[PDB]
Amino acid sequence: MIWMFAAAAAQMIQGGLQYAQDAKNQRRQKADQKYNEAVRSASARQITEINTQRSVEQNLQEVGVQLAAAEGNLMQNAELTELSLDSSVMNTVDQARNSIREGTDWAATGSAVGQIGTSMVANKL
Amino acid sequence: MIWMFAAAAAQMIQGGLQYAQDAKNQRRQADQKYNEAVRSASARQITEINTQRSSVEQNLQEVG
Amino acid sequence: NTVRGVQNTLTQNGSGTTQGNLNVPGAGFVSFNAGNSFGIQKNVVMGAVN
Amino acid sequence: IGGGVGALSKVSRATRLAVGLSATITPLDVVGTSVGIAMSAIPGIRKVAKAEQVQQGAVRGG
Repeated sequence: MIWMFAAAAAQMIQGGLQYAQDAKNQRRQKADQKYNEAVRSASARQITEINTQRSVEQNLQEVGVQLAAAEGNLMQNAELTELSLDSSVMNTVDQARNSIREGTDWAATGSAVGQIGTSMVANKL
Repeated sequence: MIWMFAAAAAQMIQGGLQYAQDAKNQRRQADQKYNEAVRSASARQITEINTQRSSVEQNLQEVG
Repeated sequence: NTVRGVQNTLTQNGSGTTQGNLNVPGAGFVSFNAGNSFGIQKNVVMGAVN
Repeated sequence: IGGGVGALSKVSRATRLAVGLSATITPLDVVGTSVGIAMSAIPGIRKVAKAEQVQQGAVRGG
């Protein structure tokens, strides 16, 4: 339908006119203009003065910062556990642990805690 | 499989769009003369600022 | 024909592997095979057992 | 007969190869034997098979 594009055509008319009118200006003329642009750098320098010079929300920002720090710490620590399979130090460690912990079924261990569940504090207070 | 490259494709879509925008941004430009001076001046200030800004753990270093 | 027959045995007629696992209370994880003779895809067979 | 990509070149190369190899002890005998071979290979024929035997053989692959 022709009548749907009336507004688009009306807006597009303006683009064509000034495209031709800008070209005509240049043909009618230049060194003095260049000098002014260079002086404009002073405004950039003036704007360069300011540029050169350059209770739940608080808890949330602190939480974010500490979370990032903890992630970094864990990432840095994992490097030795990665090589544990051939590092000699991890043979002294994991031996000290066993010596200080005088057929363990892990599945059995979990069920004991699960059965107590969410009444832990209630059953001890 | 075709469905294990979906993340890579989605991330790679954004590369093409930016590549097209730069062409238009450069084509819409003699403002380059004004543009260059800003960097030419800021570089000196940045360089000046940078220039202005310019037990066992001890026995081990001594041993080394 | 022999090459294709060997390839079919290797890939199992193109249906893929069928090894799986189960969660049994107390006993923990155990092995489970989802193969069947009717052609039901793995994740659909594992639906009813869960 | 015709239609190939070059006929003289192949013949003029085959003659040189036949002369060279003889340096089956004379150039004529090399030409004669080259065709005796390449034609004596007994061909194989297809035959129906029992399904079970073939599946057993294929299973010993993989």
